Amino acid sequence: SIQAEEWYFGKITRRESERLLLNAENPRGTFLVRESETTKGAYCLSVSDFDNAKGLNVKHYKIRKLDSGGFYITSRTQFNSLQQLVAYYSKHADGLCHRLTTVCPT
Ligand SMILES: CC(=O)N[C@@H](Cc1ccc(C(F)(F)P(=O)(O)O)cc1)C(=O)N[C@H]1CCCCN(Cc2ccc(-c3ccccc3)cc2)C1=O
Repeated sequence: SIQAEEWYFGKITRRESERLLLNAENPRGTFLVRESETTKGAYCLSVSDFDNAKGLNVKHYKIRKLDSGGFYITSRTQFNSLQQLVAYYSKHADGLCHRLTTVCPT
């Protein structure tokens, strides 16, 4: 159950996810997963980042879910569950701004 996951924030807005992530104490990779505001059945992985060019900022990655079962950001790399997707991206940065580190504070 994804709703049992502490990083699953469910139905919160894009602006709200940014308010939470734009916290000075958040190191790179702080994250949360929420429902998409516009695509039914899609989710969004919101991630905090930091660099000297942009400073603290947030990136949003759409996560697709196939009725055939897979969850993925890129169709080339799919997972059997949202939980497995989160675990993979906590170890590999791949095309993300940073690997996922810890759940966002509220
Ligand atoms: C308005 C906005 O923020 N759009 C996002 C895409 C986006 C659009 C819709 C939503 C949503 F539906 F959930 P919402 O409720 O907010 O409407 C979330 C994310 C975006 O453009 N992000 C960038 C985020 C930074 C990377 C560049 N890129 C393309 C890309 C390139 C590579 C990969 C990738 C990731 C991991 C592994 C391999 C490749 C993913 C996206 C993106 O999509």
